[PDB]
Amino acid sequence: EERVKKIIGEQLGVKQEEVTNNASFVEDLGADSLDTVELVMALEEEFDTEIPDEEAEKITTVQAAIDYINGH
Amino acid sequence: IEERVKKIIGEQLGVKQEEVTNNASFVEDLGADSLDTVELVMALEEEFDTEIPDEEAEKITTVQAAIDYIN
Amino acid sequence: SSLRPLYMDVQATTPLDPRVLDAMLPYLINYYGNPHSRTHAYGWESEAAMERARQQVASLIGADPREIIFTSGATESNNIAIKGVARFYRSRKKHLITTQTEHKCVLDSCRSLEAEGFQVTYLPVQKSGIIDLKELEAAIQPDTSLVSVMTVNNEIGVKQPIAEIGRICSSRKVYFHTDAAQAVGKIPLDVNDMKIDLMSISGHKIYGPKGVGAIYIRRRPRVRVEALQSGGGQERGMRSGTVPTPLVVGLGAACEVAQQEMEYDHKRISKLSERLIQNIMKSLPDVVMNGDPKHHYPGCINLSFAYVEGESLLMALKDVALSSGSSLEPSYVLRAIGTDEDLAHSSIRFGIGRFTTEEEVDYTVEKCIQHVKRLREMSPLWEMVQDGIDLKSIKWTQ
Amino acid sequence: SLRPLYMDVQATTPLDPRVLDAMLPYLINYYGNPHSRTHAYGWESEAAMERARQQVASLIGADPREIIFTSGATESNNIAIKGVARFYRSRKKHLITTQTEHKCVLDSCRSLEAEGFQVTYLPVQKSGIIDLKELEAAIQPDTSLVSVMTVNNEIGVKQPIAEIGRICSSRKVYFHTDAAQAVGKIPLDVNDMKIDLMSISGHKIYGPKGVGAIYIRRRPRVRVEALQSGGGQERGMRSGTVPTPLVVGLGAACEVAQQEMEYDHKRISKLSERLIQNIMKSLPDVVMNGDPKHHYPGCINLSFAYVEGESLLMALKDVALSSGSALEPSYVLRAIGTDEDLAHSSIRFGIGRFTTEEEVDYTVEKCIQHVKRLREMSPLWEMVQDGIDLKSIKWT
Amino acid sequence: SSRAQVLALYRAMLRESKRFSAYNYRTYAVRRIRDAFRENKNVKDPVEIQTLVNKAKRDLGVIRRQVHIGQLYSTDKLIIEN
Amino acid sequence: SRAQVLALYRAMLRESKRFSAYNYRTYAVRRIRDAFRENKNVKDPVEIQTLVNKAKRDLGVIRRQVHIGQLYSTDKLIIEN
Amino acid sequence: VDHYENPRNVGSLDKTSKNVGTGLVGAPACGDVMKLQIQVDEKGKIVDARFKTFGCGSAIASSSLATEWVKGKTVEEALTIKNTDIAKELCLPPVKLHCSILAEDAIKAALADYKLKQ
Amino acid sequence: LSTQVVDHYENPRNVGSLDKTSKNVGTGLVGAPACGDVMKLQIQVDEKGKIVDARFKTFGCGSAIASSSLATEWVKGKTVEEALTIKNTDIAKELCLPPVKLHCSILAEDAIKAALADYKLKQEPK
Ligand SMILES: *P(=O)(O)OCC(C)(C)[C@@H](O)C(=O)NCCC(=O)NCCSC(=O)CCCCCCCCCCC
Ligand SMILES: *P(=O)(O)OCC(C)(C)[C@@H](O)C(=O)NCCC(=O)NCCSC(=O)CCCCCCCCCCC
Ligand SMILES: *Cc1c(COP(=O)(O)O)cnc(C)c1O
Ligand SMILES: *Cc1c(COP(=O)(O)O)cnc(C)c1O
Repeated sequence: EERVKKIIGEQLGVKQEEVTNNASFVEDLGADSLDTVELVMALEEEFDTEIPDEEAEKITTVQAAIDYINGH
Repeated sequence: IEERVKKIIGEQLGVKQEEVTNNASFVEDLGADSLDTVELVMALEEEFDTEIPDEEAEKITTVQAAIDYIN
Repeated sequence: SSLRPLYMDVQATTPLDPRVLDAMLPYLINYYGNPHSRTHAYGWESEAAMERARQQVASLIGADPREIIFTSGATESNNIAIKGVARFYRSRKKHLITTQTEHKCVLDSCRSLEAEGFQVTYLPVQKSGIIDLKELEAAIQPDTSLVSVMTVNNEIGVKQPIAEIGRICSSRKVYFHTDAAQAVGKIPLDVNDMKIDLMSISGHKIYGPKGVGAIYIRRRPRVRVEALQSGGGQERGMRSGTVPTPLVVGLGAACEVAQQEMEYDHKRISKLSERLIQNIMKSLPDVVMNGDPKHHYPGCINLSFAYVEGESLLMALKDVALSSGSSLEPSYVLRAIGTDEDLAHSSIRFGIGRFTTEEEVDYTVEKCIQHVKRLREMSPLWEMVQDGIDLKSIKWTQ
Repeated sequence: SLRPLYMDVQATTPLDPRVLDAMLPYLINYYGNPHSRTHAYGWESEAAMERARQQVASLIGADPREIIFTSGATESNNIAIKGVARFYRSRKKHLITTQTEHKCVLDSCRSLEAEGFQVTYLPVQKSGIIDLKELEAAIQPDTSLVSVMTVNNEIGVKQPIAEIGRICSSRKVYFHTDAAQAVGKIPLDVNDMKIDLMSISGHKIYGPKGVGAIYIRRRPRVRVEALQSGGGQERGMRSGTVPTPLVVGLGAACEVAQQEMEYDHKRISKLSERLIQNIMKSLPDVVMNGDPKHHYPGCINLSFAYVEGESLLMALKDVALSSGSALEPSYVLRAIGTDEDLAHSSIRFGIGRFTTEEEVDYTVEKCIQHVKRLREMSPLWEMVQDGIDLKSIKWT
Repeated sequence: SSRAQVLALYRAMLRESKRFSAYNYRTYAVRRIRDAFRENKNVKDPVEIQTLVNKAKRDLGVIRRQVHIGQLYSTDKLIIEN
Repeated sequence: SRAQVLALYRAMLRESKRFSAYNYRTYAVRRIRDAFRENKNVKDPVEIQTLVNKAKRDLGVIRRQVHIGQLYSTDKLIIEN
Repeated sequence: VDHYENPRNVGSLDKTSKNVGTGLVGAPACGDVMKLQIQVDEKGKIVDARFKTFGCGSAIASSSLATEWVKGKTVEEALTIKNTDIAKELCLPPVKLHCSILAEDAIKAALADYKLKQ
Repeated sequence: LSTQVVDHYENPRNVGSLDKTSKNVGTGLVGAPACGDVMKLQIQVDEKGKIVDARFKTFGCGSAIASSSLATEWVKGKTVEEALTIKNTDIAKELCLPPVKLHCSILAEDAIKAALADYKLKQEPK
């Protein structure tokens, strides 16, 4: 249920073929910090959650976000 | 203090302190209508800075009832 | 970073009644349509609100909704009544009758008309502040086109005999206009019982929003008026320009609330007024009340504190918002009722409104007694009189 | 039921939340009368009032003392035209204005004609813009006032205001402009444009309704006869209680506008282009009223051939729009020489500060659809599509 | 009868009115609710009672909205409030 | 500091998303976005601090106005499905 | 109102029939132009009727209801149309009542062709 | 209402009166109650010509009260010659009076002069 590959896909404007689990948002997915804040917000919108900055700041990779959603 | 309920009621229902006996009911003895008692329970909430749910508030019909609730 | 003073200046303006604001906000947020946009819902709902408010004003004064014209305030309203009637009947009638205690917008409109070649008669008032009906009868001329008398005075709260004036103007076939800005929502008004032809209404005097008023122009026996604001023909061509929806909605709400709360407000405001005056006089001698206490709106109290200057006392009451009947000239109303020149500077106006509390009254009475006593200990006039000297002691000079 | 999209910003605009947030304190706690000089309730109110005056002045490049608060651009126009005219009556009894001016200007001039003044109504060219040579040629020795609006409220055309300022200055004639549709949307410098009076409407720049302002230059003092008699508020130019919440709102709206003007103009330009370009690539016989070179993109007037205005507006039950159909046809459209038949086939799209691209695309879709349908119902579309020439048939 | 609804409503309106920041609105609201209920106490017509109750609920909504707004744009207290 | 700026961006966007009015919501979101994105390459610390302060004031405005919009809400636009 | 964008009998017939009447009344400068066409039966009854109008929604509706009523009536029963019946049937205010007049002007005009085409 | 005009008002110096029957007290009673302001200023002069005491009572606005209070405050330990040089302008500057409130300083000065004239008028032979 990693429909995250859609969210990220639409969020950073990159084809789903690019969403490697081991890809970082800034290095690999070519996004700035503003883009990433909007990203965590959008994910909160999809999965209807709330990520405090403590654990939200960690979200820097696809596997990190998917793993966080699976837990929590 | 703690029985300062006898003050609140005293000022709320306008009755001398000699009448606020612990066994005195608001309506029968202290001569008050239901509106007066709504204002009274509210006054207690204001004084002791608490919040009395409607469930237990309806029970408050006597001085001892209020003192017992606060304690 | 400081506690605010008590508000005792209701005749100058009143706070918004929270019900009025709650009525307005929807049209300040989501229903922002122009009431003259006829081709979409944003306009339809706005117009609906506007006509609803019109009905509210009409119900408050006993008129037909079609007779209510929305303005920016009682000032524009007075200009419309006086200048409208005057300019319309110019070819045949060039004389107007008003009084010396009328609000400055009426007086100054009459002034400009005199500058244009009109003849104005300013009726004098009695020492009590009320006019003499015999003088009004004697003043009306064949070419008299308008008679304007205010319902309640904004400086001394005196009530003019509106109904009798209505009788006279009716039997003499002369238009009757009244400046009801200080009476709407505070005392009853029926345009038909009072035989009124035009009436001015101010929104922010009845706890409505500022910048909106209304003028009643009787249509039953049609009253003709020349419009002053040229434009697209809004408000039956009597007041061109975009009708401000949130403001008129507010005005309607204020008039409805007033219609409901009038009796209650008058009872308790009467109580408070009595409390204030009674308490002040039982503690300070030589405090005269300006205005016939029999024909008086208790909300507006004007008191002359002998031998104490107005500004000084107002300054001693830095905690109570008050006024002293206003520019750099003395009160023309107090001169019109013949108040002694010396006392013209020794009067202040307490306004008891819908929200005034008994605490406020007793506080103002405290500071008042205290500071009038203190300023009297500093006053050379109080010393001269208490020392047997007569105020006719031509030791005056400059 | 769901509400329709708002595309009628020239008729009025919603409050900018910043403006309301600026007003409410004076609708709640600061209810003092700004003319009560003897207590704090009045002092704070007056302070707010003067602050707003400075805000308006900064938006138009004027001195705070030159701003007079009115009830709206209508009152402002009456004050400028009738005030200037009545003041200089003893020596100058001629006024110059245009045929596309707002109805309050036209009707003020009308009443002045009733008072013995002479008014010259300049025609505009087919583009809606005036001919400067015609304006110079119009001025007479006794010309006291020239009134031309900055931006037209029906076709959004921009008049060459600065050049008019030069002309009126060099001929010693007062220049008034009705900028109600231009304030906060395009730059305005009263000194650079040599403007002597200007009308400002609050609810056209996302401010509250029932409040306006008039700029009356003091540098070379312009004298004006007041219309509203009273106690002398607003320097005797506009008696009556200054409604503080409204003037505060207007000031906040003018400052917000001063800040957001460039941004709003960029995105409104993009949107306007999108709308027009997209509509024309899909519907033939769609004409744009107004010189596309000198035009404020916020106001777009289009004539859809062979479709009546009212019918099309009714087919757009989902979009609040306006037109100039018939109980008379748009005089702006007649002044620019629009074909009589097409005067009833024009509507006005307004793209404002808050208009979204979704709203635009929706309006384009529904518009194309119903123009096509109503064209299938139109007998004229059949006459042209069936080879008959509409310039020939016998009518009535 | 309708005693429960009326009383609970009384509680809600008084408790909510007490939250006005502005001295004038708070005092006026409380006193007005008190005087109103105390005056309409001897009404027997159930339809008239229901009318009064419905208007009272609408006024409750008004009170809520207006108290919240008053808190959002609050100012300092009166000298009379110590 | 960078942290304060980022957190501020988060707060303003999340709060703007709560507007009841469609127009106010869209405008607030987009304006915050374009604004931050536009002042991204600012090096002046005084200019940065000024911009942040203005952003805080506007955040307060956004809160109050969102609450007001919720108190006096109406139906949605045809465009919102 | 109901007839607008819900119209009855919107179209055109063959002007080359000797049995079909085409009446095109109105003018585009005045705003409304109604085109009403009808087919006449061997027995002198109206067999079909279509319209195409350029004007406000009130004129469009007046035309739709117009053709609807002119449907199954005799050439005589049409001459008694009277726009007033249209006004009452749609509840049209005064400023928009003119459409009914045009509507009437249409019926007769079409009849004028029929009697002139026969 | 400048800060000083606040302090002299309802915090005033030397509010009272002396014995108008002294041959050592000078009373200046200037002003008029129809115009709004009436100042009564009295002084006591030493055998050596110094002012030893001085009181005032004024009917008027807080600015006039301040002008008079500061007046008596200043005229205290100066000679009748050194007092005549008060100059209302110095009072106004010392109190920060706006234009509309400048009349008060004038009344104060006219008071000082008037009182000195009364004293000097009581010292003459018979
Ligand atoms: P990240 O990848 O580390 O990016 C670096 C960033 C941009 C986060 C930062 O470190 C940086 O480079 N800053 C340079 C300048 C800067 O930080 N500016 C921040 C403040 S700019 C701003 O936000 C303007 C104010 C916006 C107000 C919005 C108005 C909306 C009002 C709506 C009312 C209805
Ligand atoms: P208690 O003695 O046990 O009984 C209580 C009651 C009143 C329920 C009972 O004694 C009784 O009399 N029942 C029959 C009468 C009855 O039901 N009266 C109900 C009156 S409802 C009413 O008065 C609503 C008035 C609302 C006023 C609100 C004012 C708004 C202020 C807004 C400020 C901005
Ligand atoms: C306050 C007042 C006015 C002013 O009305 P506005 O709406 O402020 O113009 C007019 N007439 C009277 C008698 C007033 O008291
Ligand atoms: C909208 C408009 C006005 C109206 O301003 P008001 O405040 O409603 O009087 C005046 N002039 C022009 C050009 C306008 O577009």
